[PDB]
Amino acid sequence: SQPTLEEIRSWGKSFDKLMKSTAGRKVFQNFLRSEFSEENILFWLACEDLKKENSPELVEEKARLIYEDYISILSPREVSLDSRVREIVNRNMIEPTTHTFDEAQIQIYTLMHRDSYPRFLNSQKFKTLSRPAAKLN
Ligand SMILES: [Cl-]
Ligand SMILES: [Cl-]
Ligand SMILES: [Cl-]
Ligand code: NA
Repeated sequence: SQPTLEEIRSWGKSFDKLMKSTAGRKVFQNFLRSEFSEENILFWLACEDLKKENSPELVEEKARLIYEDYISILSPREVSLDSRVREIVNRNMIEPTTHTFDEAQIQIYTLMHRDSYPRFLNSQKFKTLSRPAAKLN
């Protein structure tokens, strides 16, 4: 696949536009990987996926894995959460729901929005992706 130039430039109008695009998420995730922070978007995507789950048994099964992969010391590299949010998530993990990670997910979305997103816009990758093609005639 390959996104149109219109789609690309839309990512630069708002983070929302970027995050709502299947293509925009991947390029953004590639940029985050280059920045050693791709765990931020992967955690965020895992939380969105968890929200789709209706069965409480599977909510718990998937939630335990999200905690292990992104929040616990077991994680290869955990997302950055303050102690207030960590304590809330810990308590929510006793009987997981689809909203167990809401506080952490928001904190991480705000992080990507304010820290890594401006740098993605200023990146050579985005600046090059944003260049038109020649119109031959
Ligand atoms: Cl924005
Ligand atoms: Cl903890
Ligand atoms: Cl969010
Ligand atoms: Na549910």
